[PDB]
Amino acid sequence: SRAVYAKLWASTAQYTQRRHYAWYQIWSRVIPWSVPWGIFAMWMVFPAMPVEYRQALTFGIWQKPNIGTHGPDP
Amino acid sequence: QLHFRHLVGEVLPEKRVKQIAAEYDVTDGPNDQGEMYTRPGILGDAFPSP
Ligand SMILES: CCCCCCCCCCCCCCCCCC(=O)OC[C@H](COP(=O)([O-])OCC(O)COP(=O)([O-])OC[C@@H](COC(=O)CCCCCCCCCCCCCCCCC)OC(=O)CCCCCCCCCCCCCCCCC)OC(=O)CCCCCCCCCCCCCCCCC
Repeated sequence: SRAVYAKLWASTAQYTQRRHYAWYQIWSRVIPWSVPWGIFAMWMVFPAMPVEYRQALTFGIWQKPNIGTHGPDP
Repeated sequence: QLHFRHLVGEVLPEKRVKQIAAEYDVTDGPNDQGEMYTRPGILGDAFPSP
């Protein structure tokens, strides 16, 4: 019947929308890889920043190294 | 190969190294007239040669 043939033709009318739904599915699996790569980036540029900023991103945990040199002058 | 600045914070403090460097006469130049002159030493100078 022509009615049946019409519904079969229309079954694939929303190709473009289904490709967009594919985009979402794949990008949701891939986007978490930004965290490992992000930690390493900050890890690399941390020593090139000022001392004042290095103590802020760590909540006062980080401090200058104490190796026993360059102490105050009497 | 040694310079006075090498001693600061590793062997002696800064103010003491300045006093040692200033006790020497170091040659510098040329001046505006193209001549040489002498002046006291500074942290950037090398150990004087005899
Ligand atoms: C069962 C088995 C058990 C076995 C036994 C146990 C096993 C374990 C035992 C292990 C013991 C230790 C072993 C030793 C390890 C360490 C030593 C070591 O390795 O040192 C390296 C050693 C020397 O180390 P070093 O450089 O002296 O170390 C200096 C320090 O790094 C000094 O670094 P620094 O001072 O420059 O910077 C430090 C700074 C660095 O700081 C930073 O960079 C960033 C700081 C700011 C971070 C801001 C974060 C903001 C967001 C916070 C979010 C919070 C959420 C809270 C949620 C709460 C929920 C309730 O960090 C801090 O200040 C501290 C951090 C405090 C803040 C707390 C936050 C931390 C970050 C957290 C991130 C998120 C985590 C969770 C993620 C997942 C969930 C989301 O180097 C060598 O030996 C080099 C040898 C030569 C290597 C040659 C390699 C090959 C060369 C050829 C290459 C070409 C060929 C290719 C080859 C490729 C081969 C693969």
